[PDB]
Amino acid sequence: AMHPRKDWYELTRATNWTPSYVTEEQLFPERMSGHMGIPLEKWESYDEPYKTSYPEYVSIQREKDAGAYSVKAALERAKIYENSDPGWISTLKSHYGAIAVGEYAAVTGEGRMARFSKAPGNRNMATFGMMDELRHGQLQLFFPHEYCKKDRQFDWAWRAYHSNEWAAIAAKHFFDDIITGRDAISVAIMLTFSFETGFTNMQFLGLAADAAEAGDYTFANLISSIQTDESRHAQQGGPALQLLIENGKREEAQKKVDMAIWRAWRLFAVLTGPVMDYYTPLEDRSQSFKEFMYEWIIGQFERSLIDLGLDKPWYWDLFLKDIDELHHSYHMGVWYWRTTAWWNPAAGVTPEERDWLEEKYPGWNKRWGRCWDVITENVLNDRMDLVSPETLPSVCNMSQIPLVGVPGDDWNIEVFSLEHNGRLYHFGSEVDRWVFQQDPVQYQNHMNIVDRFLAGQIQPMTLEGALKYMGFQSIEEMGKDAHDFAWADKC
Amino acid sequence: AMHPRKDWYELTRATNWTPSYVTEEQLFPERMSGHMGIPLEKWESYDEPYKTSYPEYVSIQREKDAGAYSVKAALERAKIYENSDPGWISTLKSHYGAIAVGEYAAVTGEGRMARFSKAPGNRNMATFGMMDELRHGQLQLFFPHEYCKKDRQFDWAWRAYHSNEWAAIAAKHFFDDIITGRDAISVAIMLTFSFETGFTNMQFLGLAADAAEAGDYTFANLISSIQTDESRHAQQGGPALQLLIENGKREEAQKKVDMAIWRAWRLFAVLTGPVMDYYTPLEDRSQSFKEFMYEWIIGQFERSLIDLGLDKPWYWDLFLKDIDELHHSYHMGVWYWRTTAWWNPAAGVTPEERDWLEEKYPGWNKRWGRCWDVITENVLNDRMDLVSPETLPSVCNMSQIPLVGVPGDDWNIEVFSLEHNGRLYHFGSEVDRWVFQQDPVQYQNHMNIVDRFLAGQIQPMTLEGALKYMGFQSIEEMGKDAHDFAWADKC
Amino acid sequence: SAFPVHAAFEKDFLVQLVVVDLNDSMDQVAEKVAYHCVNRRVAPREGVMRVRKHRSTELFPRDMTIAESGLNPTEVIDVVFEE
Amino acid sequence: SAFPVHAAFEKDFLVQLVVVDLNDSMDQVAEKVAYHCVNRRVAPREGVMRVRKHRSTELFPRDMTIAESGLNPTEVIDVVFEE
Amino acid sequence: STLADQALHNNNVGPIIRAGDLVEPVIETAEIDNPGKEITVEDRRAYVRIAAEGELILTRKTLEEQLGRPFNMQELEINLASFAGQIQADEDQIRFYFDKTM
Amino acid sequence: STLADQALHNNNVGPIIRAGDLVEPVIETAEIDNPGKEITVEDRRAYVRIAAEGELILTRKTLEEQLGRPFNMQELEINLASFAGQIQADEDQIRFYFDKTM
Amino acid sequence: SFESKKPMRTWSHLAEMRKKPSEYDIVSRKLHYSTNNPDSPWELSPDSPMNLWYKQYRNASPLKHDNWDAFTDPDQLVYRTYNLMQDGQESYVQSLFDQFNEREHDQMVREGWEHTMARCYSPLRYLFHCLQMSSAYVQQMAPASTISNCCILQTADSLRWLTHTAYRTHELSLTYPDAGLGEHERELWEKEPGWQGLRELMEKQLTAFDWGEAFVSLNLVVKPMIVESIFKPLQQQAWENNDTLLPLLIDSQLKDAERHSRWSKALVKHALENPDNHAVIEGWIEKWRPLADRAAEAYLSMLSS
Amino acid sequence: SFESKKPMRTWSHLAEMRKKPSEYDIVSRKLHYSTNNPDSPWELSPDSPMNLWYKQYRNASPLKHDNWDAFTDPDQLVYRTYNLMQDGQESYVQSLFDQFNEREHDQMVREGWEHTMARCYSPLRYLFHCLQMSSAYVQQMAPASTISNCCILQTADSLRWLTHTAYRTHELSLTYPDAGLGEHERELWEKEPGWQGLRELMEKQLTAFDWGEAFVSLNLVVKPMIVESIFKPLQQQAWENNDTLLPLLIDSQLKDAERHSRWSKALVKHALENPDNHAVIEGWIEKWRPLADRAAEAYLSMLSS
Ligand SMILES: Cc1ccc(O)cc1
Ligand SMILES: Cc1ccc(O)cc1
Ligand SMILES: Cc1ccc(O)cc1
Ligand SMILES: Cc1ccc(O)cc1
Ligand SMILES: [Fe+3]
Ligand SMILES: [Fe+3]
Ligand SMILES: [Fe+3]
Ligand SMILES: [Fe+3]
Repeated sequence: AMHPRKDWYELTRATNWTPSYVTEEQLFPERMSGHMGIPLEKWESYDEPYKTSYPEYVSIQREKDAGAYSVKAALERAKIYENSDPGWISTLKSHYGAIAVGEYAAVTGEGRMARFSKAPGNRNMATFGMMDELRHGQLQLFFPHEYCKKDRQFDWAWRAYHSNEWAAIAAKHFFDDIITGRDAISVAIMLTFSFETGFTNMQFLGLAADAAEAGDYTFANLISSIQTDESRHAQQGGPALQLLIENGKREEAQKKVDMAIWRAWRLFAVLTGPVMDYYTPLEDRSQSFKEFMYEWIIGQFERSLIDLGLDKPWYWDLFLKDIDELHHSYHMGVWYWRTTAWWNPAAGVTPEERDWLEEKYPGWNKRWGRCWDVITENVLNDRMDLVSPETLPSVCNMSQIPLVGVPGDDWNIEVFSLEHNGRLYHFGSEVDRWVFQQDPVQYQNHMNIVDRFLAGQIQPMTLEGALKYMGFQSIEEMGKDAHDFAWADKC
Repeated sequence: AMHPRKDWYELTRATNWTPSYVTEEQLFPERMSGHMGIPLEKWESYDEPYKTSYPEYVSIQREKDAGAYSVKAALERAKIYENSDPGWISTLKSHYGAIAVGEYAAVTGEGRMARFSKAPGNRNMATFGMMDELRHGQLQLFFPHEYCKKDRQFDWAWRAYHSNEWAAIAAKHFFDDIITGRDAISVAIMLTFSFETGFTNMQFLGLAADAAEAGDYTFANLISSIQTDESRHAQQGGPALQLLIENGKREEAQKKVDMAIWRAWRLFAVLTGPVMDYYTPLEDRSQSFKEFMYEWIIGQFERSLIDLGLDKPWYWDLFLKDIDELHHSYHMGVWYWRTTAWWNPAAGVTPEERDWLEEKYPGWNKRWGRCWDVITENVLNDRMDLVSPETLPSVCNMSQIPLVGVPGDDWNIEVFSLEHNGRLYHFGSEVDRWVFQQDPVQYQNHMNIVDRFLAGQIQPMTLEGALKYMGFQSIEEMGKDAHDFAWADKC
Repeated sequence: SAFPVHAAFEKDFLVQLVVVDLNDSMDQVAEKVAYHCVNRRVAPREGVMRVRKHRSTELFPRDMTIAESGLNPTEVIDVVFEE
Repeated sequence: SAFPVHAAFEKDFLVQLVVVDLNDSMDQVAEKVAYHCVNRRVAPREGVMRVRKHRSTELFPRDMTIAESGLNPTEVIDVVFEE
Repeated sequence: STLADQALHNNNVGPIIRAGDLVEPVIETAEIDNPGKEITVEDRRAYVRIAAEGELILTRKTLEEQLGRPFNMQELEINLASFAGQIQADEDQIRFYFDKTM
Repeated sequence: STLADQALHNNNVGPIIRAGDLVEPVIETAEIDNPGKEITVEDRRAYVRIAAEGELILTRKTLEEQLGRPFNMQELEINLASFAGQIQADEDQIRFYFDKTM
Repeated sequence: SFESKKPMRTWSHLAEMRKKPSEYDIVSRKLHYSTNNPDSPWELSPDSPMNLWYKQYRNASPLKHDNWDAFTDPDQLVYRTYNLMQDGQESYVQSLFDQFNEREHDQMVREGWEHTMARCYSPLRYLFHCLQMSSAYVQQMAPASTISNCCILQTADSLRWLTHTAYRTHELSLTYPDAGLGEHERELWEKEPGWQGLRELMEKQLTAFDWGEAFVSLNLVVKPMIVESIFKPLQQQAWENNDTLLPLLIDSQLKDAERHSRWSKALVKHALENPDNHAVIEGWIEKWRPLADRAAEAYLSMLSS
Repeated sequence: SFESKKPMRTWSHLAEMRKKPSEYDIVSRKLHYSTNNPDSPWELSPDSPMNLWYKQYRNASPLKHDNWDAFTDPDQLVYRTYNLMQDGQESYVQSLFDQFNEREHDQMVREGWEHTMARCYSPLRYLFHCLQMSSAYVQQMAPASTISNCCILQTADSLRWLTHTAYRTHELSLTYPDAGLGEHERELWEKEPGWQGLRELMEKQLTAFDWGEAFVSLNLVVKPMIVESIFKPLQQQAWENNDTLLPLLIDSQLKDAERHSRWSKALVKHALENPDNHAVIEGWIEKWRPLADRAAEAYLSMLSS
């Protein structure tokens, strides 16, 4: 006979002890552990709600992978690359580039907890977490690898995080802030709770819905399998938060959640927003970006956050306004400066699409539509020089994404600036400035790409110079309109 | 360390012994064993070229199934049933109905060898063969089962072999003759060599090619996985044949191969022929039926048969002529009498399709085209009574398939009749008559469906009476034109 | 008096069961067979329909009956047009 | 004499880096910014372009130079049309 | 923000099951193991969002019966892509639930 | 029958690999392990027919290198949907071959 | 006139179940169409040789039930789940083989044990193959697919045991090359007195062609005897001779053996719904028990020598 | 000007290999972007706390090589193949647990063995968790992804051993409920002299933050000591006390242990391409060996009592 896990599980996490040969603080240094002075004994209350054990883990993960790879193998000849809308192909390129090596970085966040968390259950669940993120990094390198021979842009599944391309810098600045750059408890709160229970569902399940509509089952099956692991290891954050609250650290906990959610939001707005509302073919848009946000972030995540005893973020109303507006401007920017992306942005403004956008975002045509009108006119008149930039966008010193606002009939744009230690910083929102002010030592000497350009670090100081600095190794790699402006034939 | 299979394999088949308590003939009765008087000692030379061992088998078959089921699960929502051409859906219905329970019957053929073959290697490979056919029967019931809730015709995946429907009788008469109705050596030659190395490739790989073109990867993946098992257990026949030849039984061996190939041919002509050249949408026809025949039967199978030391069948030239002609008539018949099928035959005679048929079979329009002209005219003039039959077709006393010929400009039809034991039999070819004459005790008192109709076994003696006798339990189950004559809109 | 035969009609693609009468003339037999073929799969045409034993060269007389023909039930006949 | 500013043009969707000259008049600044906006993402229009510090109410005089303005490099300005 | 307020003020809990062989069985299980609760289902093709008010239980025994093959509770992880509510899980069942009522 | 005669008089041997992860590696392996033989490939999407004249060998060592992951010869059965020629197989390699020359 | 019916949630023969059909029900039940027509099991001449065989040895068996198809494997195994289970057990055994070989287990057995293995263990490949052949016969003759499926898996298990024995015979011969291991088993099976009761038993059992008698003699008489008189005594002998591998191996084989006994006992329970069947089954058990007992006694005498 | 290039058959960093890239190469190599910028490992302020940590404890390690990324796991394990391997080994162990429990193995051990297990075996969960924590630290600090991957799998293996120990501690307590099994291990780890050398060793090792020193002390000093002085002596003691399960269990754990030693030794070989590294590695081994030796001696004295 075998004894049920419930009977022996406690012994697997009975691993705290009282140090005698070094001090508790030497063993768990605050800068790495983030225990906020809460003594070892209090951490033994930590109780992970989504448990597993080693023999169950290897058996189940074996099954998960067999499925993912079997489906990929069975569909190699489904002509996805050849027959898919180019906007869908760009969605794949964007995803793998933005995600693959970041998953591998998350191994480090999990490792930080496995070594430095004072909670024994956390250290064990973080060990499975290390393994999960290893899986995710390896899957998301293996899957796009077969397309290298088709398209140099797929090289960026591996190359992106090794580059200074603007979006890769935005990704690294975020992940290095919430995953690899902070103590174990900060990781538990910012990565496992805020990012992994909050936002990743948008990219790994929301996008899976669009993938299924688009007929890309290899991809939909892959990312939904990945999320099954996320759903387990993300459950490390809640018990940490509850423990902090019980131990008089609610204010500190709340601030970390608020910071992480906002930082994640700005990144998802530039990555997932354009994909869901513009790149994905209209027929395959299961819901709009905003609709998915209301499902996943408001309906599910925010409700869970309240249930655990935290408060809605201070910036709630600003966040709601942003969901209506931000990604439309981010999309416009990514497309106008497409040559700096490693994917081919689709404009997504054919009349049929503009009607959809108007339905999903009343007033769209009188705002972003005004700029797209000018662009469309230029395209129809073959004035192609007017659809490519001759200067740099101004960039947020927090998110590393350009500073945008609402264009058109009710134009409104605001930059939030800050003098600090003899330097002038610029932020794309009140919250981004607030994030900086929460922890200036984390950020103060970081230089964004525009800062570097102005300081003489990018030579020559030209578009070509910047493109080389960003790591583009050939002309084919630079982004172009997904459809080579064929969409104009609809206008 | 583990010792390589080659070092211990011989002991797994060192299982012949000299009986002392019963006689060799009592232990291996000729009627069940078919050893043709060849003594036990000679059978120990039998050497299966495609070996496996129990631990390898369970491990590899576990992997095969994980793939088949994972793909099915991942593609449930691909809208195959909803979005596929109805001709493709009928192809699925035909396949599962004709095949699923026949696979399960093949377990019995393998079992007959596992018990009654005098060759120890054969008895072991037949044991894996029993397991393989169990797999195939279960897969091909499980897969269509989900469509029961969609369409009563999918019930026939299970029901067909329990019915007296004309095609089910043709299938059972064939399988009961080559699989379940003969001694172990006959099974080795007729089933594993002739049917399983010869013809099944047409239905499980040729059809898989069309399935892949049609975008049905669940099905293509399934049947190609099934064929990987076939490729192993079918290798029991060759060594049997070689042993018979070495032991002075070439003539007997050759006759069995000749009989089995012809019997298989007539069945595949009525099942696979219409599927490949008419039901499968034109855009998805990887090759024509004849082209697939020349690849699989002539180029591969017949060349292998010669290599093993057998001769081309006596009826070679007749067979080649049949490949050009037979399935076109079988298709016409199955379609005209569609109401007696459990699938919905597609006519497949739109002008674009007729051009393809003319290209693949020069002279088609002056032959079958002449009848399809009359039918098409009737459809375009709403004379629907003229597109449904008011009598029975005459049926072959061997194949159980109606008696056909070449229609149109160079009309030629021949029935091959035979008086035997006070009864008049009719055959659709010289070879079918020859098969009967090879072993009349196997066939002589069998009554085909028309024989039963004339003898008063089918009451009432009407179309409706026959349809009830054939096991149709509701009106929705009876076959109709796949497209509800929508193809006429192309004419 | 029912008399089943199997009949192949000229230019059709198959042989069918057709039940005729012991006392039917070959002219009537031909019409009963034609019913299941002409304007279904075979174009109508001018000419006189004749009956012969399957693959035979001799045509039965038009006025001859099934009884007078010597045909046995379930034997095969062709229905063809005069050359 | 190069003088980098970050400029938001009226009805555009973003703020851009525009390098002007220490001695440029606000009229010239506005033209250098307009270059990267009008007929690209912003419809051309009648009226006089003015420059103000970002979100400020006061407009710089048309003839005033960047040097005379007191602006610091990398500060944010808006370019707008007279109400 | 009316829209946002209404979206937040829900008490929906339950599994999000990815496309595959567990979708139908989990829906049926939710219905059977929570009698007198309305089960809601939102189909997004790649996943299905299954919910009840306040609490939703899935038992191993019921899921095994609806799936039609031997099943251990932990295997649900193969197809449990996300969930709404807090989770309490053991070898016999999984419970999705909220402590608060909004 | 000219067509039929020509189709029969071939000496083509080799594996038919079903669609999946073994297709490219087996083609490459056929090329490497049979130097000085022309390898022919017919792509039918659901399967690929790979052939050489008279004899075609696939070694476990080469296939493992071309596949890029640990591989035992018997595993080829997962993807070997059919084959032309007679077969001789062991833990180190598979040989497809004919005794006769047509 | 025909009636209009709507789609069923499952096969027509299962549509009347209260429960949702399991994987096992869907793929296992009512697959022998050869039982539909009593005059013609197979779709051939009613007096074809195989039709005559089935009419005599299946249809006319004194073991009778009006609904054999309702039989249910208590384990409800299908091909898929059998392979999952057995890949588990077989991976375990193969791991034992690997580890015990690394530790040179065979060198450490008691003096002379290799000779006992050569005489009493290695020729088991013959006995197990007889079980394999016999199981295949019950498969092909049984009157329900759910019964035949249990027999298929049992045929596979018999080959599993045969293969274990072959592997270990060869492996033992590597340490003890002068004991006749892998060389003399046919001679022992044919001529050694301790094997003759078993050989007579199996040769006679293999010629019991009535499906019911085949099932009873095989599964209710022979196989239980092998558990009691061969498997368990070998474990005891192994323990006394410092062979620690054999008992673990036999424990794995005994799991298969108990499974065969479970389905058999379930078939008996099904059969006994017909009161007439008790005397038939009891009669067959009484007929074969003496042969089984003599086989066991001869074997045990040999193992004790 | 830019140049036009065609698609590569693999990642740009692997395009120069002669061989076709393996699964391992594709998914494992050159993934630490944090080593690209020596002044700013992470994409933050160059003097952010974690940047200062990495600059000190990774970049400034006296263990130096100009191409750590070229390191290759000799086993070339990836996540997929690790799970295949370990599901195999872990299924085997779980089968052993099941079978030995069925046979009531624990009731048959020598008098008093449960007390030896309680004192010398069950508190191993603390030691194994220390190995798990320590392995995770080497993972996060190592300067190449191929090195970190070996550490991830080693962290997982440490938890595997911890879990074995937890399971068996609980299981043994069911037969011997009055030996303190599952109750007193923290007390023993903290206060029992035989555990104090190991505890001092691990507390000190866990505060060696230089990546190179962490690796050497853990994998070249501590872990080999555990094999020689804990694992193998426990097997010997088990044999003397009729515990036949523990030696088989430890044999499975030793497979993991040898794998950790294999990659470690391969890393040393890579590191030694730089002549300067021999003195650095040797210096660290000499520094930690005394602690490791005292830990072993204290443990062995306890096991012998
Ligand atoms: C980039 C990333 C990291 C972790 C994760 O769970 C998802 C995505
Ligand atoms: C019906 C059938 C039987 C055996 C086989 O291998 C394929 C099909
Ligand atoms: C699905 C599940 C089952 C058990 C458990 O502990 C966690 C999750
Ligand atoms: C593919 C293969 C390998 C070995 C063998 O024995 C048979 C087939
Ligand atoms: Fe992840
Ligand atoms: Fe994650
Ligand atoms: Fe089959
Ligand atoms: Fe087969």
